[PDB]
Order: sequence, then structure tokens, then C-alpha cells
Amino acid sequence: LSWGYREHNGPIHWKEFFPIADGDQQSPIEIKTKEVKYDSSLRPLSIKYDPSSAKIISNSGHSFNVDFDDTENKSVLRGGPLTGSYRLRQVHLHWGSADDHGSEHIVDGVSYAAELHVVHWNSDKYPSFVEAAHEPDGLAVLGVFLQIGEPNSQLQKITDTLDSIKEKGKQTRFTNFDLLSLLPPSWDYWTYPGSLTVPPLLESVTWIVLKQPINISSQQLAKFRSLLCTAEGEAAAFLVSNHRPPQPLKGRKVRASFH
Ligand SMILES: Cc1cc(C)nc(SCC(=O)c2ccc(S(N)(=O)=O)c(Cl)c2)n1
Ligand SMILES: [Zn+2]
Repeated sequence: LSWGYREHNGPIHWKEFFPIADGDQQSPIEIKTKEVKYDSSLRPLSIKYDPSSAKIISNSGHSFNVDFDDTENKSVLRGGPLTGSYRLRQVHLHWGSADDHGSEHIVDGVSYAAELHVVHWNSDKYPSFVEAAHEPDGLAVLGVFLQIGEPNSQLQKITDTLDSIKEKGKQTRFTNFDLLSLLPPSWDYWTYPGSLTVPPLLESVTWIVLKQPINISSQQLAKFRSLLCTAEGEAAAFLVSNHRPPQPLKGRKVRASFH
């Protein structure tokens, strides 16, 4: 298949080849903080990310992905709303065509400039990410909002690479990536049950979205828009926007770890 974010193949078109697009636990959503319920039973996040787990950065045509070696248990998320160990798999980012929008999740009617997703899978129960992606408790994604601010020394590692992966399919070695340090200093979070925000749109994600944004400069974020959604030797299209609109909550509870 050949989904994307352009006029012919974008989010409104996804339902055509992925009927779960209209499902009851679709992501992303609006977080309306006046409707969030603090839940004292939610636990703190327990995070370990080995900077040597990071292997490769590539252009999928839908974002950049930092792939981590997920055959080993070096990089694991536990706690939060999660039962068991969730192995780190991959990091990517969503943004919009300009800095005033671009996050997937929206807070109190407001879009951030971009949103970082840290993809993990239940390695207690499932033999691989591919099997875990089909189960309600299979995935956990940590979301971090990016707002325009000062230049981010931690994102600069990624931005420095983006020219070498400008075309879809291109990849480049990427390691010693201190992912933890990219996180905001508060790990307070909202959580709800949801889906992949991209086709196949599987309802297998425990969303964990951190309240506190991190900064990125205008010039840093603009580098992501210089990525192509098209391959070398193909007609060019810039990956100007790669975010899905908020989906109906359909009676799900968004809970907060904090008050
Ligand atoms: C073999 C295989 C299967 C699947 C379901 N995805 C992939 S690559 C896509 C991928 O890992 C991915 C992309 C986007 C998201 S999101 N925006 O965080 O909900 C997630 Cl959870 C996974 N590969
Ligand atoms: Zn994502």
C-alpha cells in the first residue's frame, strides 16, 4: 500500500484501506485537562535507555525512525500505567507544515509544533514487536511535545543527520544516542488506551503522553520539513506535514499521574 499525508493518500483516505480508522480506540486525541481524572494508582515512569541501543536512523517516507536493537533488554519502560516490561523499539517524530501546529495529540485545543513518539512492545508476553502490535496490551508509546524555543542540543544529533537521509529509503548509522536526556525533566503524564496513529492503525497502544514539552528551535524543526516523502529517482514531494487529526474519544478515560 501507499498511504501518506498528501491530498490523495492522507488521513481522511485511510479508512478506505484500513477500516479500523473508524474504530473505538483511535489515536491521537484531544487531551482536555478539565476532563482528565487524576488517578492515584498510576505509578511513576521507570525508564532505562541505553545510548548504545540506538542503531540506525532512516527516512521511512513518513518520518525519520531511529531504530534500536530490540533483541536485547537494555532499553525498557516499566511503571506508569504498564503491567510488565516494554522494550524500546523505535523513535520518530510528527510535525506540521508550519510551527503553529503539528503535534498529534492536542492539549486544551492547542497544537504543539511537533510530537516525539517512543515506541515500545511488551516483551514479557510477546516474542516480537510484530506480534505485540496486534494485542491491546502489546504496545506502549511515550509521547513528548516539542514547542518552539531555544535550540535543543539533544535534538541537534538528529538534525545533523537529516541531509544524509533526505530521500525515503536512505539510512545512516546512528548510535550513542542519549534518548533519556531528550526527555523533559518531569515525567508526569496522561494516559489512555488507543492505536497506532499511522496505518495499520491497530488498537494496541497504551498512550503515555508527558505533560511537559521540550524545546526545539524554529530552524531545527524546519530541517524535518526538508525530508522527502519520495525516494531518490522519483518525483519529489517534501514531507511538510505528517500528523493525524484527533479522533473521537468515544467514552475513553484520560487519566493523569499527577495533580
Ligand atoms: C513490521 C511492522 C509492523 C508495524 C505494525 N509497523 C511497522 S513500522 C511502523 C511503526 O513501527 C510505528 C509507526 C508509528 C507508530 S505511532 N505514530 O507512535 O502510533 C507506532 Cl506505535 C509504530 N513495522
Ligand atoms: Zn508516531
